[PDB]
Amino acid sequence: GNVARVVVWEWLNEHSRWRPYTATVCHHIENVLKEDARGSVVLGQVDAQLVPYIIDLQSMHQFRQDTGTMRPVRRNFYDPSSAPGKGIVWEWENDGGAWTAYDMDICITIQNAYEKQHPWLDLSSLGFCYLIYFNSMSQMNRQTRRRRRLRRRLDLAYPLTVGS
Ligand SMILES: Nc1ncnc2c1ncn2[C@@H]1O[C@H](COP(=O)(O)OP(=O)(O)O)[C@@H](O)[C@H]1O
Repeated sequence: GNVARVVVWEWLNEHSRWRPYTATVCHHIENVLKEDARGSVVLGQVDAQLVPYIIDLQSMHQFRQDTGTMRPVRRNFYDPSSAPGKGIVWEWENDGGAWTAYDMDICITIQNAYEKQHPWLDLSSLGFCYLIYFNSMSQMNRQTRRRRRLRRRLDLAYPLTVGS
């Protein structure tokens, strides 16, 4: 009953980047974890688009049914004052019109810049040649100058638990 933190389940992708599940999915994973620490989260029950994937809480891996391949997952934690504590989410648009949430650490940084009335934010130190402009609400590649739309939604807060 001492410290409060935000649960963010993340999965490791081909670019060695920890990608976050949505808040809807993270609440579902936690609900399964509370019941049995050796359980298996059928992501298809909460998200029909994640129907091939299974989260094996024993080995802490994302399991593919049809192929058998695995990707490491993790139950990561962030400050309750950050964006996942409330459900603030920053997403960018690809060529096809689909919106994709930033990495959780970058997403929090964007929200920190925004609320401080920072005109823009530079992710070069973070390992991203990208520049985010809040006035135009757009992202720009520092090297290629290519731009993409930016948006911020109020989705669902990520699960919040207590550290003793
Ligand atoms: N939990 C997830 N949520 C959304 N997309 C995912 C997830 N896990 C994997 N992907 C996407 O699936 C693609 C790779 O397919 P994957 O299911 O990992 O099998 P394999 O790596 O054997 O091709 C990656 O580009 C990744 O972006």
